[PDB]
Amino acid sequence: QVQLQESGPGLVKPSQTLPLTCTVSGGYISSGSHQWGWIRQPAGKGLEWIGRIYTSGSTNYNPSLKSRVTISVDTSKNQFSLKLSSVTAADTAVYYCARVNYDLLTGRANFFDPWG
Amino acid sequence: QVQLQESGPGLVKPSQTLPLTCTVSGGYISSGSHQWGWIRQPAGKGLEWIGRIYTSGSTNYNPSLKSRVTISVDTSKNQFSLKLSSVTAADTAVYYCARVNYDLLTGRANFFDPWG
Amino acid sequence: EIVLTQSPGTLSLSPGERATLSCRASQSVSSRSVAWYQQKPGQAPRLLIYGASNRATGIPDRFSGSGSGTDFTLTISRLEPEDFVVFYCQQYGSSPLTFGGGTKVEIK
Amino acid sequence: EIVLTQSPGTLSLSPGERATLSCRASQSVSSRSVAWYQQKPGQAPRLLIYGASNRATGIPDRFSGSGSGTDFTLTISRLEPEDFVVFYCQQYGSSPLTFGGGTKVEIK
Amino acid sequence: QAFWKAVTAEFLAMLIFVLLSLGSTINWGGTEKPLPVDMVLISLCFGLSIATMVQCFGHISGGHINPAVTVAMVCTRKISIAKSVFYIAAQCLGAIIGAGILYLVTPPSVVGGLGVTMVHGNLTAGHGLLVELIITFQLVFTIFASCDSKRTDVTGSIALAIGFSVAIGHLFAINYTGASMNPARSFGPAVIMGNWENHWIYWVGPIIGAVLAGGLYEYVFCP
Amino acid sequence: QAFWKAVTAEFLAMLIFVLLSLGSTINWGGTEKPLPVDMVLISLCFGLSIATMVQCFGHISGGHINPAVTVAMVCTRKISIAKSVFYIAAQCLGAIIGAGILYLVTPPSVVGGLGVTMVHGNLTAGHGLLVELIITFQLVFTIFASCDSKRTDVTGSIALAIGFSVAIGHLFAINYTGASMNPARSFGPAVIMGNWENHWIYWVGPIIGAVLAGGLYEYVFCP
Amino acid sequence: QAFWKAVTAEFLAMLIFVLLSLGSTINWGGTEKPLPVDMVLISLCFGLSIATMVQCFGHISGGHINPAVTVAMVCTRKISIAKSVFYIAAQCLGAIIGAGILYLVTPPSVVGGLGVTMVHGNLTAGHGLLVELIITFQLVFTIFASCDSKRTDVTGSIALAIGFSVAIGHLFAINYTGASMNPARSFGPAVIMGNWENHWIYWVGPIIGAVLAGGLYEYVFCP
Amino acid sequence: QAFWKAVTAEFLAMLIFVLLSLGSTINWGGTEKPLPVDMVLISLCFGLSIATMVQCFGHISGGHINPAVTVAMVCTRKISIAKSVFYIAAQCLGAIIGAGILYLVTPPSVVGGLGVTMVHGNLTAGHGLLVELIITFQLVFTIFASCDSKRTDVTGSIALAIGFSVAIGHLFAINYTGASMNPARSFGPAVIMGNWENHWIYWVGPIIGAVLAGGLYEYVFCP
Repeated sequence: QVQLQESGPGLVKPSQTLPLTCTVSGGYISSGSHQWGWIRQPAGKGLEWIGRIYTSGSTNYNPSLKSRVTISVDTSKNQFSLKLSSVTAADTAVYYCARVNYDLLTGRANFFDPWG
Repeated sequence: QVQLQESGPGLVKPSQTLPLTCTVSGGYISSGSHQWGWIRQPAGKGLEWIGRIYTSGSTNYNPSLKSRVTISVDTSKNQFSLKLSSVTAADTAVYYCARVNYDLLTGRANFFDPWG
Repeated sequence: EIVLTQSPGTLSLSPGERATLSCRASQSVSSRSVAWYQQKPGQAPRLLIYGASNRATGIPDRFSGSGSGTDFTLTISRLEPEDFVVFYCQQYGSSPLTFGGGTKVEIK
Repeated sequence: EIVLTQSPGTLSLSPGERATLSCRASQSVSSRSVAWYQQKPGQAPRLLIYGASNRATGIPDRFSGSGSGTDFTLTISRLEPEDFVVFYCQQYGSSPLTFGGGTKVEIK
Repeated sequence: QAFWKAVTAEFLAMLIFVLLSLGSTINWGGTEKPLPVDMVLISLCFGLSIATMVQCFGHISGGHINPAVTVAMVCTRKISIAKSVFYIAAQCLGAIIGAGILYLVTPPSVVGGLGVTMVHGNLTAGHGLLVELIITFQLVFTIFASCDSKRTDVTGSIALAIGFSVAIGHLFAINYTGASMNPARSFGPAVIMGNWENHWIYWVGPIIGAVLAGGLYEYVFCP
Repeated sequence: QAFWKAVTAEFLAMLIFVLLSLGSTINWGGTEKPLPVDMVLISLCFGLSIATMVQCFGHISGGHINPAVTVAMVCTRKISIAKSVFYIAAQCLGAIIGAGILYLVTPPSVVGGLGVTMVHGNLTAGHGLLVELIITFQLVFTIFASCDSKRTDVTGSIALAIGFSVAIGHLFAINYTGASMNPARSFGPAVIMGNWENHWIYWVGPIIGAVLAGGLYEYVFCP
Repeated sequence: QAFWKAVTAEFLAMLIFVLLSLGSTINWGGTEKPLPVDMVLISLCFGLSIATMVQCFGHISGGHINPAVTVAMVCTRKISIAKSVFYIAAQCLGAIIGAGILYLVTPPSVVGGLGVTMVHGNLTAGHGLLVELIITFQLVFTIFASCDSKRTDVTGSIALAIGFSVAIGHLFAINYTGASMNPARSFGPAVIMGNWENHWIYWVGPIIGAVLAGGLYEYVFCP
Repeated sequence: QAFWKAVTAEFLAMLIFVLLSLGSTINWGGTEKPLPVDMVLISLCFGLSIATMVQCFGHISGGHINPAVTVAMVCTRKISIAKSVFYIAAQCLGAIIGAGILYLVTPPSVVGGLGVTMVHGNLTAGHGLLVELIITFQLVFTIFASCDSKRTDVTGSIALAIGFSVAIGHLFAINYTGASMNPARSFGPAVIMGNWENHWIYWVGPIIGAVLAGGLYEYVFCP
């Protein structure tokens, strides 16, 4: 089955960037009908979407985070990464990488199974 | 949820007009796929349709009441009104304002949920 | 206009039995366009079934309807103390809209 | 953006009884485009329902959802010791994607 | 007499147009389980039916097959007032007879509305009048532009150019107002089936748009 | 001999028209779960196949490809009796051969009716005969009008004008009588599959409509 | 003044094209249960609307009805810089007005996107720019080749040839980038609905392809 | 040098034809839940794409765009042996590039077969060869008949006549053999996707049928 595993520093001082990497096993990013995106969950609150990416390199971001988020895909190593800039104490959270479903006709992001 | 509340005189002498007003809360008349109409139920009898109205101002009336019924919409205050003329003792009844469903293709009035 | 007739005029059963109501149409109703309503005496009506087979949100699962053509039925699996009230059937397959006559249910 | 509201904020019940959760949408959701997620405290979330009526692979049959328009429900036939946990509702009928608030379930 | 041959062609051209065009609108799934409506089928049959009767009768009567087109020609002084009274009478009778034949050969289970044009329920009669006014403006403008004798750049079939103008009006307004574009096409089925709702917009609408297109072309653009 | 080249073109034109046109009617969903019928697909293939054979063989044989059109030309004194006997025989032979080839290449699971025209179950043979007489009347009137040598206002493609006349007849009467409009188009598939029900209306109907259109045009409207 | 009649025709031609073409894109099943998209209906309405406004206004304004076509004309020295500034302004205003009228008569339940062109989610802006550049290259090449006065082998309708070129571009790229092929066709609905995503490729794409086709034909193939 | 311009048009004409035509065959429902195939959509795009490049490049290169048509012209002594080797090579490269571009811009989820022609599973390679031979016989016969300079009765657009010949071949044999009618149209996608099954019938079939049509018209009917 498909599995995902995150990777990152875990402690960033304010105003730097947040690099995170998700490594996929049991499935291939290029050969498939799924996108790959990031979600977070700040302590004591609900899930919040961040963005996605496709094998072709096309991305979609949350409008409230579109200025700071940056997502890239490395099909050679079967990985995709996240880069959040101008981090602030409000950015504390638990970051998840999931496998985004989408509809073939329009290419928009559907539900988020499975998760990291 | 959407809610409706009627308002009217409650005692009209014969040969005047019957003004009734229905005020909608929890939903917007303009932004939606519903029409708004009136029903009545004379004492010890069954339900009888009266008419409807759309946000665009188009109306449909009961053929047996088309001559006397008049329905108008006030989207600014989120209300729609009824004006029944030449009232007679046979017009005694309990008047309801409901939210009429309709079919997109033809624009005809479907079932009547919810009620006032 | 399609004329709807509902029989029996009054329906009597003990609590817990199965109740079935009939709404027969004087003319073919297109696309199974019939809906059912339940009115508590002295209260606004309520929507139970639309399309003759679909159940409204939050309606108990003991309410189910079916039929087509010019004959539609509403069936209750098990009666309840609060189910002995009037029931109305509506057709909207051809304008103008029309209602039924009403089928009161009483405790035998 | 469609704003999703989940009530009650907390739901208290004994094991074995029936639990129903509501996710109400501020605007029409196209093509019944809502999915439900189940997160154990301190664990990654989980997918239960997609499309408001379809059950994901390997999910217990006691989970079922339904609805249309702007009113969607998740119902559990019989509670279990491990079902007293948070639940989330998502809509994806119109971009951008949005989540619910969360409905914790606790043992009464 | 060349006059009675032109009047007979208007009756005969309108009879065939209405029968074939309205026949394609019949829903063969019945009232129990209606089939999905094929908009391309209805649009092409209406458009290609006009292209055919213009080809057939264009040299005999002028190929109007439309009371709104006939009124425009009178205003621009292309036909006499008396000459145009008989075209309008002939066009109306042809539509009545054409729809009458359709009702006889069609099984009662699928007759339905017999192709009577209706305005959308959520659309006001004010908007329905405006829609009929625009799709008819562009139909009569094509007729004047194609048939203008001062031009030297008109190429291809004039009849088929007019047919494709009728089709695009149908591809747009079938779900708005029925895409009449023709007072006599709506008069026919209404007389038979007795459906007379909002029937005044199918006379004022098309005729107003026809007079503007004829007057605007003849007196402003290409005087 | 210019005669034997004309007869060979009629045989070859009818063979290609029948094969490609009848192939478009095959229901590829089988008898188990039939697929919905696409009326635009069938109408365009029939109409555009007629427009194509008239273009190819119009200058070799006259581009009749129809026993009803051949009968109309004889009555109006456009071809001799001897010449028209060989066209009608050639057209019927081409339809039989064209339908035979379609049967060989088509899998037995999807052959179905092989494009045989049938009257609707709820229509009397009297209504079916009337339907066939009208869709054929407007086809032969178009052929005579388009090919009229006295006209000076005919524009565009004559072959494509005739093709769109066949298309509108199909867009109307596929569900009424199968939209034959052609005695030889019905003779072919019937001989192969042996379905002979109400087969007389496809000869009496189309032939009666052709003679009325040919005589009415040639002797009343444009003598 | 002959100039103000050409500028007025560009405004009116673009208004009718936008209203009828975008109206065919309305999904009448609503946002609850959308109906399947009919690609042939949308392709034909766009294609046949251009063939009709070229026929109507071709001799009055030149029949550009496209900001990309006008830019190609300037580069090849077929219109002056001053003349082409007013065509682009008139075309843009007509698109705004045409889309506004559609929004007024369309019920709020089915307005949807109002025909705004959008790039496929899985398709990069680099790919979308290339798609717009190719479907517009072949459209402007058809205009130059059909309207070439040195040719002696052009047959049929020039307006209808251009329309079928717009149709094939739509039959290909509706699901890729919306098949704009026209900067003003996308500018109209965007202003009304305020949807401005990836809007720069509908100006850069079509304009680059138009200039390549005009320069390649006028200076390499047929100088 | 006019020779290098004719070879360039054949490459450029074939590149656009394959890209737009194969794009219309993409199934946008994916491999999970494929959407129903629109037979009219594919037929019209293929037919109208040929009508467009014949209009664009007909006077520059001759408008062959088909390795089977090029061979027919050689046999009838209409082009030189040397001139025909470069057209066939140019057509083959153009098809590969057009299919390669379609592959790059198409999302991997909907690429599917990339429009490679395949014979029906229940249909023998002997039957598939016969089907390809007949739809190509009528295609090349239309080209020879329409472009025959001895004729005085050809009317309308020759390019559109050839396009409607391509369309009717598709409306028949899409479900039989894929309706190639063109050796280079099938060679393109096969190279990209590497699907080479029963590929010899798409060269022998179309080429055999083209030689009969050219030789029979050129030497038997109208010598």
